[PDB]
Amino acid sequence: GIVEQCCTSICSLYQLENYCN
Amino acid sequence: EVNQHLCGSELVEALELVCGERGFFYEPK
Repeated sequence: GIVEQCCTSICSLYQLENYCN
Repeated sequence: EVNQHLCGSELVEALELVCGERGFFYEPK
């Protein structure tokens, strides 16, 4: 998900600003 | 060194910055 795909993987703000409007 | 990552709460803070206007999917409150 977005918490498991970023809590264990150094993701960027890409998937983060995808859940936002 | 020392990468950046979020896990419970800390994550809601990152999305609170991108959006910071209405809210995103993950909404603990």
